Amino acid sequence: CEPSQFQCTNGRCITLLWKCDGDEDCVDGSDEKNCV
Amino acid sequence: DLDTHFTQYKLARPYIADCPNCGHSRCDSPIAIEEVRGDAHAGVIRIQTSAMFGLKTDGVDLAYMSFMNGKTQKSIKIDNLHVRTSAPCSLVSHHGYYILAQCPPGDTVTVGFHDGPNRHTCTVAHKVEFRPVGREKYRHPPEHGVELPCNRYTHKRA
Amino acid sequence: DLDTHFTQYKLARPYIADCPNCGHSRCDSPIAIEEVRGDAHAGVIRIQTSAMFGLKTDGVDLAYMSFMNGKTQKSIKIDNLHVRTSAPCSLVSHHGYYILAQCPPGDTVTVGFHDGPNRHTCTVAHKVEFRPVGREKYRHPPEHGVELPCNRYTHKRADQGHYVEMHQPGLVADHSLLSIHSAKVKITVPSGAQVKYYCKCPDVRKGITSSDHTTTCTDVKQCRAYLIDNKKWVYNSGRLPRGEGDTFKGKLHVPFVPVKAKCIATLAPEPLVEHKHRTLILHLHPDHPTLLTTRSLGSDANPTRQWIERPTTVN
Amino acid sequence: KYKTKVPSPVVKCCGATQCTSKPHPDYQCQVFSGVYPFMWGGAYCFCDTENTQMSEAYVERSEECSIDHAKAYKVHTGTVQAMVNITYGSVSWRSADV
Amino acid sequence: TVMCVLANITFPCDQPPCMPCCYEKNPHETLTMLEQNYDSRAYDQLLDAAVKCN
Amino acid sequence: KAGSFGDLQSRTSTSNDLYANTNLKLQRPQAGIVHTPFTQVPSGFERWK
Amino acid sequence: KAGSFGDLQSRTSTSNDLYANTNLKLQRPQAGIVHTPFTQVPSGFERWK
Ligand SMILES: *[C@@H]1O[C@H](CO)[C@@H](O)[C@H](O)[C@H]1NC(C)=O
Ligand SMILES: *[C@@H]1O[C@H](CO)[C@@H](O)[C@H](O)[C@H]1NC(C)=O
Ligand SMILES: *[C@@H]1O[C@H](CO)[C@@H](O)[C@H](O)[C@H]1NC(C)=O
Ligand SMILES: [Ca+2]
Repeated sequence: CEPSQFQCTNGRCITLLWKCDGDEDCVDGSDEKNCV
Repeated sequence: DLDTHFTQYKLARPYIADCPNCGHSRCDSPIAIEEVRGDAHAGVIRIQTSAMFGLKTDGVDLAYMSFMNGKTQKSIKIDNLHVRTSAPCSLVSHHGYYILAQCPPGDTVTVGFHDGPNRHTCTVAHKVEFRPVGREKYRHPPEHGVELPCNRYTHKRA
Repeated sequence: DLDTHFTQYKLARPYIADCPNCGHSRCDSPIAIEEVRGDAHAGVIRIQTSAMFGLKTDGVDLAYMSFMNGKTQKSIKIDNLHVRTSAPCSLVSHHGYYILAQCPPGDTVTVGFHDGPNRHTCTVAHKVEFRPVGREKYRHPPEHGVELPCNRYTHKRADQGHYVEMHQPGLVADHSLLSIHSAKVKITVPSGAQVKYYCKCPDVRKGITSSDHTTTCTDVKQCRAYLIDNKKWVYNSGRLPRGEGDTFKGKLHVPFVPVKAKCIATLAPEPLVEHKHRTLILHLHPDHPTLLTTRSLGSDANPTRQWIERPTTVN
Repeated sequence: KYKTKVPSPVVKCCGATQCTSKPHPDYQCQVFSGVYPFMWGGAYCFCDTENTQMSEAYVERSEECSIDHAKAYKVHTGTVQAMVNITYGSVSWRSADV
Repeated sequence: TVMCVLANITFPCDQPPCMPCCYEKNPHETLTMLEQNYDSRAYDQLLDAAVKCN
Repeated sequence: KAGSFGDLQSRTSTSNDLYANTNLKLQRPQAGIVHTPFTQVPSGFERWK
Repeated sequence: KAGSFGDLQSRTSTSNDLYANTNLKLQRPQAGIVHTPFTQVPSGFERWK
């Protein structure tokens, strides 16, 4: 993936702004994890 | 999920507005359609209801929906929140007053949520048009082709 | 039933293919539409999906349905298996990969099955058009009228004369079978299936390990692993990766096969016939768009054919 | 009507496979570069840029060909025959092919 | 009489060597048999005899 | 003629060789999904009907 | 004239006598089911409307 883009636990590349926004973009819900 | 995306909605509450058609006649419905705003390309439409989706009186759980059965609010698990224009639509997301649904090109927009026994559905006459992007008109988004710029309602709540 | 038709589908397994839209966005839906074949007349269509119908985990019972939620099969009751083109179609019969329904015309085909906490739908952009048989374009099959030859699909599962090819499922990607144990990667084995591992920790490490193997790789990310299950077959969809040169082929009966049956066509109202010298005046009042073809019986045919929708008069 | 069957592609994860034309009606093959597929499980193999895909498709007869199919014929003169019915004198009607 | 090959075992195509329940002795061998003999004119005779359990 | 009447010409109903001119062209699978996209001329037989 | 404006002609709205020329043919039931199939010219009043 790109350095400016987050990589889920299952390799999928998403935008960093779409992380911890409450909505399970990645199939396994990796973006919303580690959310203090 | 809550930082500001949904916490803001603790102030807003559902209301009971007049619906053009409650299913047999005109009634004040706990879910009143206002401003079905379809201008996106893929057939995605955002419709504004009189019910709070994803808010529960104590706080966010994003599977609950609150609506007014009188002067008294009440929050329930979303039993079947369905949008329908000519065939059932696909509920992309819901937040606060709004629900984002991918819809067939139909002619009347209908929403509805069950409570238990009760149906609580509303229907407005609004033309939903499938707006293909590009130089070929196509009744439904293909599997493959060429990516072209288009305007669509983001499903992020941010 | 229990003859060749359903018994033969013991070798096949469901599979997970890319659906174009399950609800919203692409996905890997257990029930992936492939080859929705609408060419029959009365609106009966057939869909070849990625989830088998009629199997269960051991034996064949029509009410059940087998689908893969991962590397593991899963058999559930047919709870709500709906095909919807523009209005809910009516299921005629579901056998193996195939599902036969009667659909009104429309521009999409979607199939969906529940398991009770999940919806598991898939949609596809296929133009299915109601094809009337005869000379009168009617939108739903009539109650009565005139029988005419008409090609339909059978609702006999019976095995005959056509085939589809199902090969060995190539190595299927999976990463939940990779776990970080101690300071290094660990590949777990499914208790009966090989796993082929490729990790580039920076000198290439390969191998097809049938026991729980630990390699010398630091993080899970740089490893990839694919389980090889050979016990079962899969349809050689264009949506599944094939195992490089391992091009071995198979055959399977297709339950619903086109045949010629009789379909009812509508009868237009009897025209009002009025006579004049050397002229025939026909007042036609059709209820559906209807053909009218005339030809003289002399040397010059003078063939005049036309479609009548509105109530008209022709001389 | 035809049916365009698509054999399952191959993905030579790292490296490239070239393709070989095969005796099939209107066969087509095309190797693509840097695919990087994603499956239900993961990213189907590691090396970002060096992943190809076979993508072969070839067209065959549809199954409905066995039931509905236009047949092309070259028509020649052939023969002419009739059914006639004859009655003569007291003999009743008797019919036969001629 | 038709005749199918299974991995340098010729044999008929109405009885296999796995008669009682072919798909439970060795499934892999069942499918390698039904895939070598793919253009066998008698392939339904092979399938109905490599899928018949008891 | 690439899709007008003769686009699937089979010598008999069960011939092994058949002539097909459908202008089948394959396309790049995009976006990291695995499939075989293809575009080709619609069936000539349907158009004739 | 069986379906252009006069196909029902009742002198008054509640007149027992009635004139009607709907060209009501009566088709045979088919396939061993019980029904009364008829073909009929559509309503002249609808056409007029
Ligand atoms: C002859 O045809 C014309 C054109 O449809 C029509 O207007 C006319 O009424 C016909 N003749 C008679 C006597 O009705
Ligand atoms: C003409 O031949 C037909 C066919 O055999 C026969 O049934 C019929 O009786 C004949 N014509 C008459 C007037 O009887
Ligand atoms: C079959 O048996 C013969 C004799 O034992 C042997 O030479 C041959 O290699 C065998 N076939 C295979 C594929 O090994
Ligand atoms: Ca997110």
